Amino acid sequence: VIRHFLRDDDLSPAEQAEVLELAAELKKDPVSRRPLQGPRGVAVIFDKNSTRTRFSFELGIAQLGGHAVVVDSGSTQLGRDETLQDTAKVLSRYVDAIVWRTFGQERLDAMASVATVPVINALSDEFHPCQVLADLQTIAERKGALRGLRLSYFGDGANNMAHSLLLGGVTAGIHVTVAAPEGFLPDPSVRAAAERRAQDTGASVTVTADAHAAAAGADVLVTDTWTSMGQENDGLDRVKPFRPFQLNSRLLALADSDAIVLHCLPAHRGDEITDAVMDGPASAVWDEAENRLHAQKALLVWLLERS
Amino acid sequence: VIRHFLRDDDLSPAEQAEVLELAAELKKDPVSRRPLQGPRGVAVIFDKNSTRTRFSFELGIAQLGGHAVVVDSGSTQLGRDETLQDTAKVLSRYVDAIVWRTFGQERLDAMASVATVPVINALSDEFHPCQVLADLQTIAERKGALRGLRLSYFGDGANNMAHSLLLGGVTAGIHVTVAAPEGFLPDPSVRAAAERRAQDTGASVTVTADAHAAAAGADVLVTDTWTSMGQENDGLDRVKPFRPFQLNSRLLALADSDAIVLHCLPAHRGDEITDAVMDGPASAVWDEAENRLHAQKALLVWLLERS
Amino acid sequence: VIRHFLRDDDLSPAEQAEVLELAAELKKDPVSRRPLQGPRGVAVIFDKNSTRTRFSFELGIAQLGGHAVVVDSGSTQLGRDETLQDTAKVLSRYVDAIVWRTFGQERLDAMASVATVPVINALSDEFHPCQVLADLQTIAERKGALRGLRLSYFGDGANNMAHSLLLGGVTAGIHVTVAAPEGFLPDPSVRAAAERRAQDTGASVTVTADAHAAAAGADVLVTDTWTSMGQENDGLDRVKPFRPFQLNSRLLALADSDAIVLHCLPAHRGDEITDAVMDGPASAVWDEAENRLHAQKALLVWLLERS
Ligand SMILES: CCC[C@H](N)C(=O)O
Ligand SMILES: CCC[C@H](N)C(=O)O
Ligand SMILES: CCC[C@H](N)C(=O)O
Repeated sequence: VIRHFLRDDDLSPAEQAEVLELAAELKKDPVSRRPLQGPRGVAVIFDKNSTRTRFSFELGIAQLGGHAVVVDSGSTQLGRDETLQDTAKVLSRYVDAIVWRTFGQERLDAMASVATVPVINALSDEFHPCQVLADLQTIAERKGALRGLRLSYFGDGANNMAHSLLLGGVTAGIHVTVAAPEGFLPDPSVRAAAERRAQDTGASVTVTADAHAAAAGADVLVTDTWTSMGQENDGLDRVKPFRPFQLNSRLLALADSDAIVLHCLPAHRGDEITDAVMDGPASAVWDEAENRLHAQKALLVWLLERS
Repeated sequence: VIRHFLRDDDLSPAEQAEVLELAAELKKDPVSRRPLQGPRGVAVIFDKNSTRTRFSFELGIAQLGGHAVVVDSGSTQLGRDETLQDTAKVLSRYVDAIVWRTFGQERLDAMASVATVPVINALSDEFHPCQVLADLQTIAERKGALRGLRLSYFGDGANNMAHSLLLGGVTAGIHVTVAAPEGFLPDPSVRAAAERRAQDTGASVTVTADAHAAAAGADVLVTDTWTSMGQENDGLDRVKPFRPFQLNSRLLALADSDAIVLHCLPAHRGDEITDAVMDGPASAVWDEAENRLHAQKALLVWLLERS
Repeated sequence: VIRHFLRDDDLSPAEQAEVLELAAELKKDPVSRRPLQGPRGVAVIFDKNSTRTRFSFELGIAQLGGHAVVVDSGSTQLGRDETLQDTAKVLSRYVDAIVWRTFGQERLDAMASVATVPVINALSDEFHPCQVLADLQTIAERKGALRGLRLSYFGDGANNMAHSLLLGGVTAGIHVTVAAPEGFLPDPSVRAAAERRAQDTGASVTVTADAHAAAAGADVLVTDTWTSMGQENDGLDRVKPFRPFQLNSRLLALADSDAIVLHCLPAHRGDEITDAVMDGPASAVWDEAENRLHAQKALLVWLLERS
């Protein structure tokens, strides 16, 4: 019955494609779709920091005719231990969708399990699915057909972006490669889900510790922070392992000539990515960030007309 | 000139009836009254946690045509000791009403003493009058006439809910009973005010330490947390005295067969209310929370046309 | 191309009069200009506490038909060290202007250097130009023309208000005097720029340690806090030096008989300004606060049609 979006494969390949096509339509006509007219509300809850997600969601919602109630969960009664399920049943009386940036996926599942409106993952510890929709809209407007392109991700292969690039990348027909060192590879379960979905789309999943091989011939190079939110006090050395995986000019010179570079941001310039690459001719980082707005609006128009 | 809503008896019986009738009408047509179109502003200021108050005011104001400016007081100049009177005088220059969730009642009185727009209590240590209007709206849509109903509240009978249920209840013509251990009875001057208001409406006020007597034949049964915001560090055991006052199936079984159960939320499941009661057939808990939206809109409309 | 408002002299004198003429028209017809209709977004970012700037900007954007995204910067990725240039380039994809209350002026220069939308100083350690636009509107509406009035500022002559009164005063043709102890004097390059602007408008700049001589004959007396945000820990006694500079009944008695008193707020009553003055017949303080709303809206309309 009600459609949620907690992870990238919650959209079938055909569904993802309808979303991305609508994304491109909304980018060209931003304020003419008003499913939340009223204004109907949408909850937008943050447990972690945000710039791109906060702005793109709040504005998108307003552009759909609705009203984002944007909160830090700590100042809600979640900070005083109201259960996630009571919260979600309450929010279901006020809003038409619940967008949440959180820690463990289990938290999203708890709310999704009783909510009577779409729950949307605005970033968890294990996935960042709205980002990869914006990533894919950006690749599509630059390259055309998504099916059969090669995309390589570099760095922490166990974080939310690695995971979502895998699931959303194969959902789109894309051969995805994760280049990561050995403490830091995708979760087996996510890798299994990606392989499962790739079978239906013609895609493939490669996981390697050879950055040079991952880069070579690639159509899209992607990276992300070596230390994500939640990982600060994990005690690991998060510099030494990742140095070989830095997205720099040696690396990019191995890719296909028309290759593009993505980074979800915020970037720690000099670490995972260098200035010359980020501010170079291949970077699509600013268009990528912008698409957060157009992609999430499409997602929401699509989820709402199905719920 | 100027009507504030700082505690429940700030409305007369006839006025409360006007507000509740309008609450009913706005539930039916939520966007048909737009007295704040423009948008005009309303200030919504939080010194404490919230989910239901935050969402229902922010959205209810937007559906009245207006725009809520929602802030934690700690990031305003209130956090650098600007006085409450200066703050109120300045806010009366931007917004058409000031909604404030705070501690001592005296702080609301300080703002209401100089403000030139309605000040509205969105919870204080002593009263929670917007909650009780939602309660009454939910009672009325389930049972019809309010006059003559029998309501009992259980638990911490010294808290804002107990005071507000006593005052809003008897204003509605409802026989109110507060059932609580000896060390947590209503403030006697609140209780006296309630007895005075009861003489006008045919209501009554009862304070009891016997839960079973309070449940017997009750039409509505209400409870709330046993540790309110601001009580966390009073050092008292706030489980043991309250156990006999728990709202569970055996207590509920004593009530009228058509009795309903209310809880303002957030609930501590297994303490003041059991899963079995809260999720049972008698529970009006979620309609109650929805009715915050409607009741506060009605309240806003009424106050604005009188100020 | 694109006009920023980082400091008062960013407007030439003809441009400032355009903005203030607009302010007065918008005070009379507040929803008559909708350039942000859509809604288009505007970033409103806080590094420091705020009441007046928060409410005036948020509501004023809404009244121009747009949507303000209001954030404390600690919650954004600025809190996790994303560079200002990256933040600005990203915001430029989402919003139509960036309003920022911050610390060093160089942070605003950093953003404005790469931003493709107008950056607007909602207060920095150096300037507070939007406040002075509201100050000028409130003088104009009480005294008529601005050219050739006498304005005196008292207290910390090196703070952001001293600098804006200097630059925005002379730009309006106002003879500006700063009365401050000798260790608290306007930054030399701000005084120079003010002297240079005064030559084009026929105004003048005076700086003195003599509070009595500064009050004698003044049309406008202005003060501000002795310890601004950010100065709490400089090690200075910030009471003893400024006592001779207190805006009290004695000093007001020296002014022109039709003099007005202004104070940006928040006020530490009993320090820089007394109750008798603040609350007496010369005080234009509440109207001054309200005019933040009208003056910022005009500035936004004006900047947007030129960017
Ligand atoms: C947009 C932030 C993504 C990053 N992997 C994190 O969780 O911090
Ligand atoms: C709505 C919360 C009510 C509770 N008595 C409290 O003040 O915390
Ligand atoms: C509006 C505040 C003005 C003061 N100079 C400060 O910087 O704190």
